[PDB]
Amino acid sequence: GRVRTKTVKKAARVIIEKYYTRLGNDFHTNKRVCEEIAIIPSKKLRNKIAGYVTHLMKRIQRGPVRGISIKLQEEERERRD
Amino acid sequence: PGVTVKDVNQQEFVRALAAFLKKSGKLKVPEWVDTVKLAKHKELAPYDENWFYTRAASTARHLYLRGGAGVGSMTKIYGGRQRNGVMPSHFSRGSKSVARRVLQALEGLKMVEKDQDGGRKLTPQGQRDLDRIAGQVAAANKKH
Amino acid sequence: GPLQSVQVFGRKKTATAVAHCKRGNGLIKVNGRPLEMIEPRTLQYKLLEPVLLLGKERFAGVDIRVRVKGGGHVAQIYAIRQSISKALVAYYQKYVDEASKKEIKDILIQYDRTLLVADPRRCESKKFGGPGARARYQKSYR
Amino acid sequence: VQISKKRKFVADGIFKAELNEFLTRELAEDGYSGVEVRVTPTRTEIIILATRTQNVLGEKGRRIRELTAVVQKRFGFPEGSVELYAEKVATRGLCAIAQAESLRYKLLGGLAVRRACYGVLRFIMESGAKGCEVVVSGKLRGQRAKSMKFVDGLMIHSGDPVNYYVDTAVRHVLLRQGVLGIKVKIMLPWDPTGKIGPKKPLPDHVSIVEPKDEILPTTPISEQK
Amino acid sequence: IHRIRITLTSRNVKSLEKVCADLIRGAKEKNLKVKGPVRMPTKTLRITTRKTPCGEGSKTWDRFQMRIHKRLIDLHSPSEIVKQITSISIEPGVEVEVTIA
Amino acid sequence: PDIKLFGKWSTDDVQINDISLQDYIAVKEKYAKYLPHSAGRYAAKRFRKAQCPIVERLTNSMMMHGRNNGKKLMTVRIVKHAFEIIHLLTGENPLQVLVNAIINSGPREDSTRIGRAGTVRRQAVDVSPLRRVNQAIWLLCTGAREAAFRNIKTIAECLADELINAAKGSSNSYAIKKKDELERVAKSNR
Amino acid sequence: TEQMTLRGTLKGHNGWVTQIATTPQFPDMILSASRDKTIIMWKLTRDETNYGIPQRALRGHSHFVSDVVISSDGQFALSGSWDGTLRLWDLTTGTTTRRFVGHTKDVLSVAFSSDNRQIVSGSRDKTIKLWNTLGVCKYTVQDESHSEWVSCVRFSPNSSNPIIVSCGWDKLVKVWNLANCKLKTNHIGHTGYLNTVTVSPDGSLCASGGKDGQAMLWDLNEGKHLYTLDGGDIINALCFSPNRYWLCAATGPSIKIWDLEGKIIVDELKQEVISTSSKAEPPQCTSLAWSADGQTLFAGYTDNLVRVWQVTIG
RNA sequence: GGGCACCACC
RNA sequence: ACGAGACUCUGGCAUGCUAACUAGUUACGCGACCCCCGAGCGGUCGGCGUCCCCCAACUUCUUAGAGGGACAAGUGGCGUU
Ligand SMILES: [Mg+2]
Ligand SMILES: [Mg+2]
Ligand SMILES: [Mg+2]
Ligand SMILES: [Mg+2]
Ligand SMILES: [Mg+2]
Ligand SMILES: [Mg+2]
Ligand SMILES: [Mg+2]
Ligand SMILES: [Mg+2]
Ligand SMILES: [Mg+2]
Repeated sequence: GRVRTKTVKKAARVIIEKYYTRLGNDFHTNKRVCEEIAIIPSKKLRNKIAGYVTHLMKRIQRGPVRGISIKLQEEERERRD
Repeated sequence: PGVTVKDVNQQEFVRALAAFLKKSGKLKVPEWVDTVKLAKHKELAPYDENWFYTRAASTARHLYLRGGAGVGSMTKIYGGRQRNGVMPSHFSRGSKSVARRVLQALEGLKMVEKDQDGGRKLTPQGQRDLDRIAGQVAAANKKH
Repeated sequence: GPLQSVQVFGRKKTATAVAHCKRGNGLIKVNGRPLEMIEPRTLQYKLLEPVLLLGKERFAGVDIRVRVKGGGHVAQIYAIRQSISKALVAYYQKYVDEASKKEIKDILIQYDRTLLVADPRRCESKKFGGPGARARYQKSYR
Repeated sequence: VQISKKRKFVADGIFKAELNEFLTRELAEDGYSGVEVRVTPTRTEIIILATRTQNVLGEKGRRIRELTAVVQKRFGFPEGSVELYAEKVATRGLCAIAQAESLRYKLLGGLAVRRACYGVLRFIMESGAKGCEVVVSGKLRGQRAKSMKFVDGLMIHSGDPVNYYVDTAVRHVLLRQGVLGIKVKIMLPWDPTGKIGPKKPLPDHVSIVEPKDEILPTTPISEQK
Repeated sequence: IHRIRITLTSRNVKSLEKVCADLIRGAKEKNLKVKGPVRMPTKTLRITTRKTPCGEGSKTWDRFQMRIHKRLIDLHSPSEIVKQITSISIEPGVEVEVTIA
Repeated sequence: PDIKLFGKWSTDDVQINDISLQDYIAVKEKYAKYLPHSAGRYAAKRFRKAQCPIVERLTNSMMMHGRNNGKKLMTVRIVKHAFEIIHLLTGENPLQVLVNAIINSGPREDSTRIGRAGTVRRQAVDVSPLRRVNQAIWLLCTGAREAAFRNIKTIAECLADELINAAKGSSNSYAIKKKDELERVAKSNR
Repeated sequence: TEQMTLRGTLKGHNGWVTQIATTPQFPDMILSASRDKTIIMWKLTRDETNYGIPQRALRGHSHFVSDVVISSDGQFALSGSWDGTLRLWDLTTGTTTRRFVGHTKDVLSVAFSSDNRQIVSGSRDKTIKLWNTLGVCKYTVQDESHSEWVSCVRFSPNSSNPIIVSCGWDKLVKVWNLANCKLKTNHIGHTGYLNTVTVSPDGSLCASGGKDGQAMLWDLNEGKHLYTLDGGDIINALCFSPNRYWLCAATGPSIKIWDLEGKIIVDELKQEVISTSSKAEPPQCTSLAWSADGQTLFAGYTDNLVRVWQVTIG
């Protein structure tokens, strides 16, 4: 199984909330940003967090996600609505 | 186009070298060759009665490939598995008095000499003889 | 005549064979002995496979000498094959064009991937309570 | 002649273990915490860590002057190579050995088990620990033995962080009707310095920094300096 | 001018490498010739025992392990400078031996 | 270049007459090798052993019983001698004989058991092609093994006789008898 | 009135093509860096089957190769990687002649001087270092170069005072004076991190771009904001035509050409025919280069391919 | 009535 | 919140870094033997020099430190998508 524990998911969601501008669809750039901003004492945990951040960014680009909400996204939806 | 020992097949080389040593007739053979077995893990005496020449040829070839071997090294080379009744098998070494006499007999032919560090090695005459035998083996293999 | 040579290694479970390949006429030897004198001769074709697949023409400009150590007989043979193949590929990469290297690599990889990529399998540790890694001692009731 | 490195290291470990056991038995009453041996070709120095150094030193330094004697007599290395020092522990509440000894001597004086255990737990928590656990096992009341457990705060059990985040101590106390056993576990706090806690954090604790305020750009401005 | 060998033996690698780096830096600050540090193969002592103090239960075993690490440094220099650089080197847990070959 | 097993048996002329088993017998051009010894990882994933050449599968299945485990060089030698004997006896490519023997030996309908430890009752079911190949190889190896035991006759000769009889379809072989009995029981369990 | 038509494709890499370098001395060879830790020298045949084939692979980098640049005489090559080291290769034998060490993070950009005597490098260490040929870091800048990563550093090929221009992820474009290495100009116009900065052959105009998608043109000699051209999603590469007075921007799916005199789009380059693959994102355009002839554009993509676009005049 | 396990089976 | 995961040791990759006569490779000298029909820029050598006055370079192979590397990341399906 490859289910992610709540630690990785919570860290990824908080990182996406705080630093949505700096992230993208590239795993390696994401894993380079994560060590810059966050303190992960493990390399495998940092890789897991970056790999979930990339998946979540792709899902956000496709459409709204049930969880986190970006300030820019909220302001844009205000103009949409 | 010079043949060396490593070029030819080793088993045919041993056979030819043993035949050469037997035909030379200057090798010294112990009196008890017909009443002894070659190790304590063997059950019977060797089938070939002219086994001393074969063992001498094998010893000379080994000293050619890896020089400086003593009696203990030769004893370890020819050791094998020992089955002991209803107990598990174990590694067992050869007889020292056969290896020592083979080395002494080869030294009597001026083919083996004492090594400075310890043990025995080959003389230039022994190396020349082995290379000639290898050339003969290669020629016989190619012609037929 | 510049001195151009490459040393490349190949591996099996514990066996390692290092092949030195330089400019030459077509000599290929293992521990000083010819390829046809390596034992066991049951697996001789496994040792001649790269030459048969590529032909003597591609080996006709290089001399290759292999030194083997460790493992068993079969592992050493499988290490020698990989060392020969990788040494030839690395020589062609440096001192010939990239197209020839691509051709040789494709031909070798199609036949068998272990000619260029090593096998990671190694022995597993024994665990107490049984003869080996997985097997356990015979249990009894009553 | 000389001995091999394996034997040398095993001998050093055995010497340290025996020295620690002897010092424990001798100075349990004084809140003995630990021993630290620093080997120098000139002299081998021994630092004794205990809650109070006045009892270890004795009057005019008699008692310590006795100890450095018997050590020299015991292990046999020459005179003048021995020198003992007493240093008080930085924080006595974060040491499980000292707390186990304190609980043992409170019980030995006749205090109630529950009161002493709760007092030790409160002192440990007030010292700044993440959490603590105290287990007392034996014939607390009656012929049937039982076990009392007092826990507070956080506590980790499995993994590698237990090695450097948890301090454990096991002690025995002989009361009129038999032996009671004391177990004390203390979970150290995270300290960036290595003074009163582990330097490295827990593996699964991720601290994401809060982004700084950025001025929204409106018009392209070129500044030359 | 002597060929002097420094052998460092330790149980943990962090302190051992710190001491080796300190010695190398100190020596090279005096414009000396240093070889190494060359690392010997690590030694692993193993003791396998039964957990139970008695002979009851499942046969479970503890596998205790100790690791010993060894470094070598070569210096072409007189004795006095070597002792100068060595005096600082005293570290808890590292055994330093200086010999003149 | 042309790749021939053991240097003398070609694979271009061999053809498989069963459409169902074409995808599970590997004897053709991309599966042509010099020796039945590759040290490959075919058991790592399901269905991957259908890509293993069939001669190597016979070699793997010939390393029984426990007194012969892991002795794959002796097994390769046995297969080589058996192929030589088959070519001498029949006069055709022994690879074709092996393919025909495997085609004929594989059971087509089996019976699955529903058994309370003593009594057993069964129902007829179909057999997948991969299991057909597996069971054919197992039957051939078992027949040769039982023929060679306590008899002055080389294991290679017994293997050659078993393969020739199975390819011929004759009932003198162990595999044909076993297949016939399994299919008879399956027919009676319909 | 010119149409750019796709001529061919070069396939030798196994990763994203990151940079493309050309040289006027040897029109028949190209140099491409990639994410497979290899720099491929392409020999151009202009044949039927293949427009070009790989000739030699330069492999000494343990990590990704970010930037590659050829020397003036087209005999040596320079490269930066994510392993924190710079490499100087001899193109004749394909062997590393020099190694530059001193960066503690990934080296994102590297640039040669106009005389091939000065080397500059920007790192994720928020540091700009200046080296010589021998490999000695002559001057490092910790004078508040950038609060974030340094994306691109370039030299100005102008007869006037030598200038180095850099862009940061801190949304700033900084201009430094050579031979004294002091901060001369700051440009604050972008909304988001910057990726590339380029200099016109005259040495007067510079172009900056990033995530915001607007290519901003600034004046180098005077130090003022000149123009802003809107583009696609993210600006990956910006290049100037040596002889045509054009600006070519590399957007993700497509490539845009702007005429700086008319501020009008000249052409947009993109192609995909398969309808099934429309769900997946088209490969991004990472790198961009002009041949010194001036008629062929080389664009490196995420698809591990290098595409050549030929100008057709009408 | 479900879930799991070669210290269960196939 | 504990447990599970995370964590520690271990096994696989690095012709990239660090550096080694208590590890080696290659090359060059000396020597032994073979081929005088091809005697050679020839073959074999676990035979001796090449660090220690001066007489070779270099870590592929061996050791062990620091770092990289894998995250279900890419594509196609099936899923509440
Ligand atoms: Mg033996
Ligand atoms: Mg027996
Ligand atoms: Mg095993
Ligand atoms: Mg076993
Ligand atoms: Mg936990
Ligand atoms: Mg766990
Ligand atoms: Mg028989
Ligand atoms: Mg069963
Ligand atoms: Mg190495």
